[PDB]
Amino acid sequence: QYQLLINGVLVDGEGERQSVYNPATGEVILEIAEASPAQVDAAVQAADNAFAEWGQTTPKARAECLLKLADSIEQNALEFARLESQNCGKPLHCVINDEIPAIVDVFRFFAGAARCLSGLAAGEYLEGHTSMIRRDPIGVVASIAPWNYPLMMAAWKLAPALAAGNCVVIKPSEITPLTALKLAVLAKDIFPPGVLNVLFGRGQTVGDVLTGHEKVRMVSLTGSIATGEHILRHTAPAIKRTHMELGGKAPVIVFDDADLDAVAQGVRTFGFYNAGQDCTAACRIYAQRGIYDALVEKLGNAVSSLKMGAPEDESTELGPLSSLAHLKRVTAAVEEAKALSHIRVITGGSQTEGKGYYFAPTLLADAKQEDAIVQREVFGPVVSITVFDDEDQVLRWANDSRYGLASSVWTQDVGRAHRLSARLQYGCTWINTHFMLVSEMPHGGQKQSGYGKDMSLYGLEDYTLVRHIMVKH
Amino acid sequence: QYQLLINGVLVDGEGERQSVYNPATGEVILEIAEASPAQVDAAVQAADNAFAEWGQTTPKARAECLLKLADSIEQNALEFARLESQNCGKPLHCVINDEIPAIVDVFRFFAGAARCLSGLAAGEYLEGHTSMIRRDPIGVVASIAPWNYPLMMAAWKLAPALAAGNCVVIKPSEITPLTALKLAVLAKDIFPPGVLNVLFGRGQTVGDVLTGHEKVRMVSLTGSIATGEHILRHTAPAIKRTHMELGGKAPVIVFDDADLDAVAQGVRTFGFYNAGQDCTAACRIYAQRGIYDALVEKLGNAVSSLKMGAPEDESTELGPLSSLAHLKRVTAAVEEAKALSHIRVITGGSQTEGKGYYFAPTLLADAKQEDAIVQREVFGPVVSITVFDDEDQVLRWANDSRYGLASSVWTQDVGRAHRLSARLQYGCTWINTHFMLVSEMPHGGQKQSGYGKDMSLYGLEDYTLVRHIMVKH
Amino acid sequence: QYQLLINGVLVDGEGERQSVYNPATGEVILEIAEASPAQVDAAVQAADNAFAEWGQTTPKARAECLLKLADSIEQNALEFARLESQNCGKPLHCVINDEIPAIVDVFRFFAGAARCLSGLAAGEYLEGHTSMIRRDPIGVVASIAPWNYPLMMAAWKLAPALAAGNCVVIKPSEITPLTALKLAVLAKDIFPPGVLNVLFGRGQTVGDVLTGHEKVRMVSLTGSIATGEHILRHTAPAIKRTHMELGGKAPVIVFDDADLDAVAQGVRTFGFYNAGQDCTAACRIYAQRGIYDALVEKLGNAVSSLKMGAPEDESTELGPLSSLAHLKRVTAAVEEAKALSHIRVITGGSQTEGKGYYFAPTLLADAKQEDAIVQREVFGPVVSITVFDDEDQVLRWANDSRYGLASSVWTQDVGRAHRLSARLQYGCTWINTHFMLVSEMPHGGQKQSGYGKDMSLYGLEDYTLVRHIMVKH
Amino acid sequence: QYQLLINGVLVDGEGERQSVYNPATGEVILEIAEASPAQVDAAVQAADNAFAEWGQTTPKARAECLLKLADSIEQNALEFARLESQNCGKPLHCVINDEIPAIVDVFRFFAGAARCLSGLAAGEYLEGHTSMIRRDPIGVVASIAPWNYPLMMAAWKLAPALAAGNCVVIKPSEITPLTALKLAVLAKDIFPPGVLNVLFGRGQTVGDVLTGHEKVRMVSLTGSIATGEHILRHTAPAIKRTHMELGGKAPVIVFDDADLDAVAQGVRTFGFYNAGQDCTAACRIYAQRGIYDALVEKLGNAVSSLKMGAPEDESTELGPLSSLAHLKRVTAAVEEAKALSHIRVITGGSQTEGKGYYFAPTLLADAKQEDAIVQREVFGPVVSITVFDDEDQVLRWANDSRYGLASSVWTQDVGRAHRLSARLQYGCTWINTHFMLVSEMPHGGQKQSGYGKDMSLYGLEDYTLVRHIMVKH
Repeated sequence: QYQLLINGVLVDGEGERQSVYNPATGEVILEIAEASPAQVDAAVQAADNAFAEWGQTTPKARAECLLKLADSIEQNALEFARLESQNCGKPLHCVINDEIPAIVDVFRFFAGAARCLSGLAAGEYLEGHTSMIRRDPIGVVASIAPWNYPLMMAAWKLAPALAAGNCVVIKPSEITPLTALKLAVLAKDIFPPGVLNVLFGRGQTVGDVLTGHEKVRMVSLTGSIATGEHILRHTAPAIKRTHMELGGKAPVIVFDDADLDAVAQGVRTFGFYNAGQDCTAACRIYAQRGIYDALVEKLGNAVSSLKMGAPEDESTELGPLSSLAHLKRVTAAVEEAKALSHIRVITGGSQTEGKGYYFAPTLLADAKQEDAIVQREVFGPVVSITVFDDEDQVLRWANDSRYGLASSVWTQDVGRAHRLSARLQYGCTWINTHFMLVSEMPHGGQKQSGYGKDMSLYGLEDYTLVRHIMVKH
Repeated sequence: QYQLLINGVLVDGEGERQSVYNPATGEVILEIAEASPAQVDAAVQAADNAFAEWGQTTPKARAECLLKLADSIEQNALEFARLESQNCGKPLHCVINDEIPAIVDVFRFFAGAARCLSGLAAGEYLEGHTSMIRRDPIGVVASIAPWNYPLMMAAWKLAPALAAGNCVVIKPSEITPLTALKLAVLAKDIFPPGVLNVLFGRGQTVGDVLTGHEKVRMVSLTGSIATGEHILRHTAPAIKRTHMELGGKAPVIVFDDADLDAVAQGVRTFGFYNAGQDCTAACRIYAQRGIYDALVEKLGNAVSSLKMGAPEDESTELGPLSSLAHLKRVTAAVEEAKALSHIRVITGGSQTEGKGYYFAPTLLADAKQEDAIVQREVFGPVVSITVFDDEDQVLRWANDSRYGLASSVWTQDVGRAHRLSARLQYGCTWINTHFMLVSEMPHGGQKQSGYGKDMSLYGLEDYTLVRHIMVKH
Repeated sequence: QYQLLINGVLVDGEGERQSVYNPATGEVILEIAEASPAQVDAAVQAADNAFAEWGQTTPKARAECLLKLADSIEQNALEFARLESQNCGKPLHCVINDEIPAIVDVFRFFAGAARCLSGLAAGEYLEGHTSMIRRDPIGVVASIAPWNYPLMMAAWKLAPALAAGNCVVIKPSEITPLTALKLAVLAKDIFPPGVLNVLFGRGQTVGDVLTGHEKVRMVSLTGSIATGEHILRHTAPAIKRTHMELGGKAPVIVFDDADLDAVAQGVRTFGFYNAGQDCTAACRIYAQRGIYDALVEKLGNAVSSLKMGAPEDESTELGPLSSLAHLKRVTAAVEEAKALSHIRVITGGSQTEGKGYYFAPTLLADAKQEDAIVQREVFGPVVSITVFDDEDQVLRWANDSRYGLASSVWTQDVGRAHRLSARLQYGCTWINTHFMLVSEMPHGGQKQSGYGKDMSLYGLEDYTLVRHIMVKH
Repeated sequence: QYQLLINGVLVDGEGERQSVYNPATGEVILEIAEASPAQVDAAVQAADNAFAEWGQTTPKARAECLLKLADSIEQNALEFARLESQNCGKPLHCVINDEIPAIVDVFRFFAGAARCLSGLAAGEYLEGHTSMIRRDPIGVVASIAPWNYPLMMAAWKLAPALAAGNCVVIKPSEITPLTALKLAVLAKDIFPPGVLNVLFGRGQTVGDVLTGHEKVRMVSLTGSIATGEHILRHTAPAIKRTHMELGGKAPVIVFDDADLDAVAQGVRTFGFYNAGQDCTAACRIYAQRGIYDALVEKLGNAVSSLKMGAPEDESTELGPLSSLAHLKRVTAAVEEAKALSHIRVITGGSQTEGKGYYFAPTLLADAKQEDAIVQREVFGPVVSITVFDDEDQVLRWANDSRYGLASSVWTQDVGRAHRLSARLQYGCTWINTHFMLVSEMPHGGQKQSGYGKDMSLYGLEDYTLVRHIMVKH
């Protein structure tokens, strides 16, 4: 049975047993005991005590811990890949080739970034007084990881927090805790006792006790708009600082000018990768009238060829949805779309028969801007196509969204590419590609998609405190 | 009869009439009509529409507007000084010499800062893809100004917001709206219609309608922990980004090693400036045992010599408190302190007889760490002194606070000065001085004092959105 | 008689009288007395003494001087425009509309930039030691301005130097000293005595005494490769730090994909602006085979329509060359090109008959990569066109150059635009435009075009000294 | 016999055989064949060809090479330590504990720094044009390493150059080539053929051919003012960009206020570390009158106790000088000092009898500001003490120096510490310590000590080219 990491020691949860499912088979993998309210407190106390020493360590010392942690993960790559695949339904080959190396890279990046923090020039801004600017750690940080990319999001939250010199108490999703608890075993001795704490449990029993704790200085979350609203109004009286990543409905803007085959191949991969359970998924397509019909046919052929199957089988391209509950939300969202007279189901449409939580790759055409399928996030293997005419029009539509995380523009015109990317209200804009992320570049939303960034130097800065020290001569 | 600025036009408030008092005489200066819920909506709509054009302006164009605005204020310095003094009770000479030039400087600083935003090096972080980082405006910004420094805090909120390319809807405190409404008349033509909107009203009628509006992307506030908690839980479902400045209880740590006369003179000025109605006020003193008694006597002499009087009279050093309601809170806080048997009233103690809301400069000695007078913010002309022994001890006490805005250390030891300033959990730490602020350096709290900064390049960055654009070759 | 500015006082040069010509009429405007070797020494001594006080001023204080200087220039815009036009032959309307506002903007930009210098985060990089980074002024700076943009280059050298907190001794070109000496009269009282020193004379008598002086810490130059080599080997034993701007042969790469009319209009303006006497002039064109012939015809029509005439006449588009000596160099360079059998003269060709130093706008086609007309800088109203086939080919040719200042690529392909701009070895690369400069962005060469940059924060950083201060706890 | 690294292959030098000495025994260790002029050309050609591919690699790819190189050095720590100690005379324990880990850290630091380069925010600085800033590699870099810290300076030159994406051709000092040639064997396969080239030979035969080569874009040097003047005037016609590190005479300013025992211990270590053969050596002491006599006695006791002996013996604190030629320069410099009637020899004085190039740790007191022993660098185990009275006085003396690399101030006054460190004209100023360097912080001189920095992000920036790309919409 997997254990919890509290103050450098592995312990069994004193809370209620919770069952962890295998989304590909619908069967229960294991049963893990949650953290009790007293253990959540114990974890925060451990972090609070550890901070006095850990917050004074040099960036060099911290970089060395992160590099050591990265090595541990890389050496255990295969094991993490099997767990992540078994617990999430992600095709095994994708985890081994894409995710694990990305995770390893994230730690290495932050190890380096920890020693490169920006400041302002120290000097005499006021006659006879030397001012300087330092970036100190915040203190105790509570991290809540989502279920779509369990280990990767854990990395996105641990790396910058630890690099900045904070103590962390992280809770993975109750749906997907395996990789996080495995990491806890390896990282146990890498950091001083209390610096890293890994808990387990539901957002109602463990999550709320953790985020509401008086000694937690910052709460970084990744989830849906629903679970994000809950935490932001729960931590409001304490005036805690937050870091929000709350999904998105990434628009894919295609002009007549675009390479249709490249768009089709891109949407085939990026709109259905990880069963479309991704905040940056290419799920909302705006196709210009001229190429609309041609693109719809190409997408139809590309999407319908996606092979669904066993995650451990090399040929499998599409896995199942994370849980029974999520399968129901996706089904409902697709049914509302089919109910609309003008919506054409090009391929897929409903959930497939079998043990797992599989849902057929769906392509919905002739969708209109006002439709729910275009406005609300589905977070499943569903893609919609909407026709448009001019730039001004598509730009207004893209920007008239509650979301603002990622987007892509497909066009060959240099002028148009830069003109739109400058005006889109999305934290990220790809041109003639989509879904590509790198450790050096920031990833974060705008509007209801949240605030604060993952990865890059900006990601590290969110876990620091700018401080002004002024000495009088 | 002052008007509101909505979409480049001056209009009369359709809401209820509200009376504005002169704290020095206790008399009503004027009666101003509040903004109606429809006008608050009209103001936000005006800003939202203006953003399409304003967000695309060059930093150069924006810098020119700010420089032009700064000139307007400087040319009307004397008029603003009289209004600010009449409405706040601030000694006139202090407003003319300290505040107005500071306000003018803030605009000039941001005018320059607008053209110096940081980014990451553009390049190929991923083979065959050029990534670049841009800092774009957030959109519509709602600013709520406090009553202690009406025009200055207005500047602290308008300058960075406008420099970053946002559209602002600002509401000054109902207690002190004169300077803001005066600024509205001058800035009317400097910015395009809708870019700058100035409203008026109570936090319950106007403030809540403004901060809760769906089109407001960001809310920047400066006030108490009470009004801050209210707004943060009100905007929580919309997942809006905030900028909080929520007061503080600035500690003044004095070692045996310190220059006692310099401390006394400093506390005389900085602990009672603006009637102690300042977040950075030197109000909580920790004096080391060796020099404790000597410092208490020096402070007694320094504080009791503060001349209270008419704001327009050149000799006046201390003005009244902002309002009748605040006079009552300060009186209550001081009475609770006097009730404690161990507290010694060195000077002052209670409110002075007369028309205005004057309160005598109070010095409370022998206060203990656990006392309410040391833990809770008084935000009045009240200073407490607590004895201490070692650094470790005073450091724990200073850090065991809900507040984290400013602090000062008075000592001659180079080692000690740097050792403590590195470990204090305050956004700002002065050494052998206190209260000194400069436009280039950041000012912002930690913990319950808030997050986000006023002034400096960091102040401007809080009003921008980091965006990652990636072009595939 | 124009005077020199030494130690806050205006004085007559003790050196030999030098005549200043009007390039449009070939007549002498005035006669100015050069600075004597003793006065050059006096100027450097004045700067050296003034540095003790000036180097300690706050960035705010310096920003205020620059803003005040900018106002003075803007208020005297028309007068400077007439002098610059009379002394350089530049069409008056271009000076009033383009140059003066640019100059004013440069000062304003640096006034703001002075308060935004970058540093690294202060902190404990070594246990028990606080490290911080400050940017201090270099000391006494000697600036040598060129003759093509007398007042603008003066601004490019004075603004960052003064903003950084240095004391400057500037010498404009003996050919064009009017605007600089006029500026000296206005700036006289803006800066403390000795902070700004304006001298006059030939590079042999005044320039060498100034650049070789023991108290000059840095020398910033803008001129030809010849005058640059002379100064770099003259200051070599003193190990002085330099800032070089040594011309360039900006390539204009045009693909089949490009908008030919936009290229023609661009080359018409940017290849002949200021009589082609500009380091960034679009003088070397590489046209892809597909559009070669069509572009040559369009350029022929565009270039031949350029109206040459009196600088004060509104319709004049092309002025004369700076001096008789330069007219001879340009004539010689063009004659060597005509001598080559394969070179086709599309338009212009030789110097025009008349009093001024006018040279007809020349377009030379069928030029080959190895030709002298393509390799060496002409710095006149001459443009060459070379045919090319692939990207790899044109990229090798563009990079196989001693120069590396500016360049432009004309194409509609997003991929190509970014792929080439990433690989070009030029300090600047424009896409579908050319010659556009802004105060916020850096301008500086690579290879023999020099090192160090003009404008932007990078321009200011070149006049500062990064210093590491480390305090042991 | 050690080989050269040219285009990924190890080859024997075709030049004349040169003997490498063991400074501790005065005996010849080995005889190595120099690189022939044709091989130096072959090395540069190899680098030039390799640049096309290497300059396009991602910062991630480069970081991975540096991390891999760092591992190789760390795994071979002991071997490098023995070679460095045998070839330089450095006590073995110092190399194992101080140098090797520092070298390893430098590579790791730059591996991280390579992915964190600064730029300016991309955006529209000019209406309808997107500007962005990229930092591209310079091209082929020629590095000349000094003899004092052979492997460390090699690291200081290779790490940033390679991290920035340049191709390097490095030549260690002919006196100390062992560690560099050993590194060549290990790094052979880590980088693509031609990216890293290691040559060997005298500055006259190999050095001049390398630095004068037409394809070398940048030359980074570390040596004396003599060898620096030679290279700067040799590369002057090519207008190559340089990076100079030319020694220094680090002042140690001690006030009455200082901890004399801490100063004595500091000077004992830092003034004689590596036999005083260091640019940052605490060799020039200014002691305030009050503590002058007391400090001279303490230094006398501290210096005379330094144990000289075999480098491989654990107890050895002081090693010999690098070569017979340098032993002669040091002896001459000390003899000129002894000749002065006012100079008191407290300890040491002359060279010790024995096989090696040992020189006794010398302390010269009562030295005056004008004396040659205080003005010129000795670069040996020699320390001078000068008395002073006021700050203004000592500040003028410290700044009236041709050197400007490092310095230290010993005082307990916070005001004084910051007031002096702000005004010292040295690239580095330590307070109550000396000689401490960290990878994150810059190390570089001012005035005749050179320009450009080693270590930190600034160190990496010197090997990049800021480029402005502007796309028109």
